[PDB]
Amino acid sequence: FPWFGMDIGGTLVKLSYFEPIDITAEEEQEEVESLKSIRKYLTSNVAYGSTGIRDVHLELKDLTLFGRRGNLHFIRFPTQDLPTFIQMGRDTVLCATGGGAYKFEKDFRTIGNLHLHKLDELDCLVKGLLYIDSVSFNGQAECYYFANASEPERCQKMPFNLDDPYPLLVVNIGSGVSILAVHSKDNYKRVTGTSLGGGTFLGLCSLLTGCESFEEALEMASKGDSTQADKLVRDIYGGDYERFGLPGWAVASSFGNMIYKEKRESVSKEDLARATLVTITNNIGSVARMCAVNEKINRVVFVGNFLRVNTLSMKLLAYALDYWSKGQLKALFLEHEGYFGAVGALLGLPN
Amino acid sequence: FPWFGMDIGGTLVKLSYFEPIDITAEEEQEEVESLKSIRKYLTSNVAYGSTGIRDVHLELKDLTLFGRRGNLHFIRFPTQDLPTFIQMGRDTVLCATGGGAYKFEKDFRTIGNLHLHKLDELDCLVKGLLYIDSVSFNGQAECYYFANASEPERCQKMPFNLDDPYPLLVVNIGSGVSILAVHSKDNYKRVTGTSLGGGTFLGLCSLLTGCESFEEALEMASKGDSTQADKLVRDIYGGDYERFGLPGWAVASSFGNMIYKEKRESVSKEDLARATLVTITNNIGSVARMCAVNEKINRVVFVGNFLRVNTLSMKLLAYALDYWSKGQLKALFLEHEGYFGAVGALLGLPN
Ligand SMILES: Nc1ncnc2c1ncn2[C@@H]1O[C@H](COP(=O)(O)OP(=O)(O)O)[C@@H](O)[C@H]1O
Ligand SMILES: Nc1ncnc2c1ncn2[C@@H]1O[C@H](COP(=O)(O)OP(=O)(O)O)[C@@H](O)[C@H]1O
Ligand SMILES: CCCCCCCNC(=O)CCNC(=O)[C@H](O)C(C)(C)CO
Ligand SMILES: CCCCCCCNC(=O)CCNC(=O)[C@H](O)C(C)(C)CO
Repeated sequence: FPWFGMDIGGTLVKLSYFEPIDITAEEEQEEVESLKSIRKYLTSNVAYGSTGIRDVHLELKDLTLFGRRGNLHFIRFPTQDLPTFIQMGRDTVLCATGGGAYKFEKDFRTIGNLHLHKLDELDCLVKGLLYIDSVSFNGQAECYYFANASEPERCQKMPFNLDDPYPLLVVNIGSGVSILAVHSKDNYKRVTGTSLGGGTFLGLCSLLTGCESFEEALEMASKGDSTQADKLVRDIYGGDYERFGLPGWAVASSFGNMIYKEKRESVSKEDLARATLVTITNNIGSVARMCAVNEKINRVVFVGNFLRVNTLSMKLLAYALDYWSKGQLKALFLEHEGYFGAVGALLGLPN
Repeated sequence: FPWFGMDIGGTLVKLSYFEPIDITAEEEQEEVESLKSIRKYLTSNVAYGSTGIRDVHLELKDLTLFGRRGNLHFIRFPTQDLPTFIQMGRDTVLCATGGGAYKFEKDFRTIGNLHLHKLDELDCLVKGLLYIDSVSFNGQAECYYFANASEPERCQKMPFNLDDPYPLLVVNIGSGVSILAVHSKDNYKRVTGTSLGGGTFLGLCSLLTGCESFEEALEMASKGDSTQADKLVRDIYGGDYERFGLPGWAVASSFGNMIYKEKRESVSKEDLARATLVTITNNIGSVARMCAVNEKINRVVFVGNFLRVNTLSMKLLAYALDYWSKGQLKALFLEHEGYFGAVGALLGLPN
């Protein structure tokens, strides 16, 4: 059977698949036509059905896993569309994590000779993260930060070495947000979380702007000025609030200028998309910053698909952590985005 | 001259005025007609112009302040409308706090023989709070909580004694939010804050629903079901996420069901108003809860006008703190709402 790890989240299904590349002659016969057709379907297409996507650029090549050489592939689709995945399967051991491993268990069981092995969402995240960092992204670093994050003509994505990571704060920004303090490979706690996550960003954006996808929401946002919606400290003070170090440019009240009819009539969709992005991102950064200080952790890794192709949010997080802590905290990011749970699930297979 | 403390905030001006009631005969002559007309205007009307409001129900009677007996009055109006206040004045020592004490300083100076004494916003909050609690609300407690907050047929506003308050966490929810750890009368720090405050509630509500006032936003909210907009843990898991104690009913992603077109078409304005309220309130409660635990403080007092006539938010805060901490934390509230800074300013007069 084929090697999968599946993370069925509240918005997206993440699927990691190990394509073997060391198949001997005696192994190519012994392979059944059903297995050969799944292998070929997966590796010959980068789009599956109407909403499945293979992220070719993330592929890990010539990896050795469980004694075998192969390539590790990364595939996502909407959770919504999982019934089509299951139909395909029925028309193997599946290591499955995320909420949908439980919610859709009965649906997986419609695949006749399928054994579902449920694994914990945050266990898999941490195992996946550490594993991907340990193998590298084809020789390049999996982890990166933004050098000189507080100077935005100078700010640059640069590699960061995670070889002795502990203690690490891990902020997983998906539909919602879990924040973990990882003290060793086997010891971590969920310190806190927030329901104001990626789902809140797109949920509010769609309602405010009429955008119909994540990508369109980011595009509107890129053209927007969040200070049109937001009431700033200088709007209240006429400058800095010196005593408590709040510069005039800091947001006093997110969307707070939208209490005035005149302002609501002059604000653009793009402005509201950007304010939504800024509000959700800064809130998360503010909570992470607080957990870091309280846990005595100076490196904070943000992951999950809220940040996928989202440089606005990543740089804002890097800036916010660096500025407000005067360099004591560093925001870190990982090239494999939101796929760690799926990898972690896959790593559970020999058990 | 008349005794005022004024807190000019990002949304509302709060004005505390001390009406003397022990005026001798030799003092009633010596009083100039201008002073007599301001006194009479203030005390004979409960509405001033089109947007000024006197909160009669909050009046403290027969208070002794600075050697004099009087009644302490509480008055608010939109900051927006401050030019009309100033016109009245010019058409005295003013102790002024909040951001607008700085922003509008030049405007105050148009009142010919006015001395403006600027005081710090959070200094005045703490001084005012402690003072109002120490004098009582006409024999009744200024501070209260919700007894049995986690059982909502049993939940009841009950008086709470603040006679030895320290340490206390103070959450000031106005346009934005400041969170203070108060360790004695003179020693406190601003531990953190959030820009997702009262202004965010009404700002987003107005944009989402077409409501044109705070009160209308609460009224829509009262009729709404926030679980229509919000994606719950049970929507992801099909039940509880047991391992990390997240019951199926907890919000996984605020507004997270609004990523689906079908859902956006079936959701009501009332549902969105309630989801806005729930999202803003729980986020604040979640941050306060975290600061309390980290500061080793078990009483959290929430104040500010976000909570004015807002039992939905107060009970949700009381429930959230009690439930998620298993009784270790108590949410507290204060009868004088958002007026503490204005009182604190007034208390600065003899300096
Ligand atoms: N193609 C996409 N479709 C839907 N959401 C996306 C997409 N790309 C990025 N996102 C963002 O990613 C978030 C989901 O992240 P993910 O880590 O997969 O979490 P979950 O396990 O909750 O699905 C969404 O809330 C959204 O903000
Ligand atoms: N009559 C009102 N007009 C405007 N906002 C109100 C009113 N009543 C309650 N509010 C709420 O009170 C908040 C302002 O609280 P306040 O403590 O006066 O803060 P600030 O000093 O920022 O003005 C608003 O953001 C709103 O949520
Ligand atoms: C004092 C108020 C305290 C309120 C505490 C409840 C806040 N809510 C949360 O932490 C859930 C956030 N969401 C998540 O972690 C994730 O979406 C998962 C559900 C794990 C699925 O990926
Ligand atoms: C790592 C990200 C850290 C981000 C830190 C900035 C967050 N913003 C704030 O705390 C301001 C909230 N607002 C207020 O406190 C009040 O409205 C006042 C401006 C005092 C006027 O009453």
